[PDB]
Amino acid sequence: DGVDIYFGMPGEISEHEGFLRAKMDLEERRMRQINEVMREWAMADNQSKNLPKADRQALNEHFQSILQTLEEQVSGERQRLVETHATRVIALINDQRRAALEGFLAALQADPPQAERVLLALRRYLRAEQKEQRHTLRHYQHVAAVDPEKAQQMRFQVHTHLQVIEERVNQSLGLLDQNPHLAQELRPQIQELLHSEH
Amino acid sequence: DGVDIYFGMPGEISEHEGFLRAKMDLEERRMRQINEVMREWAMADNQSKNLPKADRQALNEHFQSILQTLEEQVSGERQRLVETHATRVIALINDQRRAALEGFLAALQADPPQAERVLLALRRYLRAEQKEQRHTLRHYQHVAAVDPEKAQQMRFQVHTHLQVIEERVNQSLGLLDQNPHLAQELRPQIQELLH
Repeated sequence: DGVDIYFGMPGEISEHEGFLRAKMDLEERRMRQINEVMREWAMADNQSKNLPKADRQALNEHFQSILQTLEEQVSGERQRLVETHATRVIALINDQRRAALEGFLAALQADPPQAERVLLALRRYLRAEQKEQRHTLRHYQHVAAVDPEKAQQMRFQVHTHLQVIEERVNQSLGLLDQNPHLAQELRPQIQELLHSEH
Repeated sequence: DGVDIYFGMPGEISEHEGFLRAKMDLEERRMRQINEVMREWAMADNQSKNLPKADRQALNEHFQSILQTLEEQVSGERQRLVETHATRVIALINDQRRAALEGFLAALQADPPQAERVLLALRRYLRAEQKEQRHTLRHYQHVAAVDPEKAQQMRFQVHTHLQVIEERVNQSLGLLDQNPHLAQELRPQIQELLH
């Protein structure tokens, strides 16, 4: 129990499928609980006509309240599932960007620098940044699609994050410019990369 | 093009895969649009770093206005996609229930009525009602999960719809008990199924 949670999900399971799986398990679990409550409600409701006013009242009050509690648990649970998943998606994206930066740096500091190795290490870093950019855009797009007031409030933050990504890209291309010969030789390929990743 | 719209989605593509595909296409489309505006805003920033304060402001309002409009389009669009899809899912559930009911009745009213046929038709019908029940429960579960405020207004409707479904199942089994012999024959298998 406390042990299985330590080991977590087996490696053969991606965060994405693990997330969907968890989401479906909870969907099914809650559907059964709702059904059980609705069934109990129907049973009791069938006897309502032969009850005194006060008992009739305490009876509807009873089920409305149980459903209130269940609605709160379903909602609180989804919120927890969504946060856990969003946090992990973001961390992976950040981890991959950092790993790719390290690799690009090593290629640059090699004695001597191999154009093809530098271009590929850079490509990987740019793709890590494209992934982060798409993540930012998709998140905003999702909020706008389902919640307008929140979209408006995050507008500037999206713009800012996109400028941070743009600056990391320029900073990386600046690292490549400390080796003129190399930069000139790779400019045409890098331009193609920057265009397609847009 | 009005022609392609007429032909619509190939019959082989389910309403589910068609929906997800449309949703993804719109996701990608809006993401590109949003990125285009963000780039212009970023660019307009740099090509204005040496201008007046009030002009840098007027430029901010301008892009925020453009985004306010895009957010509204993205929202109305999702609203339409969702409405269309929900409407088709419900209609298909009703069409399937009715088709299964007709098959059950055809098997029952056959001459003579064959046990094994009536039994398979009954299962298909019960499964159709099971699908409708799950749809009702899932819709409620979903609204509670992502929009608990509006869940409270659904309580009575779900309660009612669930009883409608149960009552329909009981009426249909009643079509069976209307033929004493056949009812006796299938009596034990009918029992196992209920669970």
